[PDB]
Amino acid sequence: GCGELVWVGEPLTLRTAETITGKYGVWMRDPKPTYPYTQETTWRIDTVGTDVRQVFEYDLISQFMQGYPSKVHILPRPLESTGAVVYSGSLYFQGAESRTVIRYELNTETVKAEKEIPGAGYHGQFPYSWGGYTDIDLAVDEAGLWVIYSTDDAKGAIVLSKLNPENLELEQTWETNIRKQSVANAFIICGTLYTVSSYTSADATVNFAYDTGTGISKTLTIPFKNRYKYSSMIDYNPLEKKLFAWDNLNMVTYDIKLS
Ligand SMILES: [Ca+2]
Ligand code: NA
Repeated sequence: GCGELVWVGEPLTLRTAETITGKYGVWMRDPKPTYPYTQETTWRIDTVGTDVRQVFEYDLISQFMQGYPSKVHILPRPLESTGAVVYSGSLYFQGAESRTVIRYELNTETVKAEKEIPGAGYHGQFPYSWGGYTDIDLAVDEAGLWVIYSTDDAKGAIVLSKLNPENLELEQTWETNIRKQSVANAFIICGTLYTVSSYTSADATVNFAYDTGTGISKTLTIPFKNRYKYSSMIDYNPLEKKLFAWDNLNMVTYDIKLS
């Protein structure tokens, strides 16, 4: 059910943060939901601040849009930036001021694993073009769990590693030829890395693709809008086959078309 990205639609705002604390952040659903969660369970993390620990959890989409949280997790570890994902019942996030990825089982609220991403730059070393301590960007696609980062050895270019979702061991690593700080964000669809770059605060384009299957790179032009002029997060959800983004207090989704 895969294919290559050929179109990104216009943003649909699902919810707007109540306070300036939610100016940027990350919101997520589980592409492989596990009991007691479902494909509707939605997690939200406002990442404005210096000690981010609160994760808001909504059982229903209707609730995410108009109601209150079902549960609020207080993370044991401090969370960094907006690269986190939820996958198979666990929140995967980066420890504040570290290159450590943490697996946090949501239903038991237990940390199942913590692992340094070998050689990965962190806390401002290899951020996306706009900064934001976005050095490390987790991703989920049709094949499982990934991490997007860079190293001194890769010369600041985007590196991507397939991760073991249980213990976070790196299974395979790819080195691209695109400077990570040259793009505003990135995501993976069907084993292909796509990067997004911004001409302005409101105008963006999917501008580059790297196929992990062939190691073949390619330049693209797939325009789309940052309606609210400050996009801090853009991820792909392989279940819904849509892009989830956070844009200036607004949690939005994008329709896409695959070949
Ligand atoms: Ca991303
Ligand atoms: Na991410």
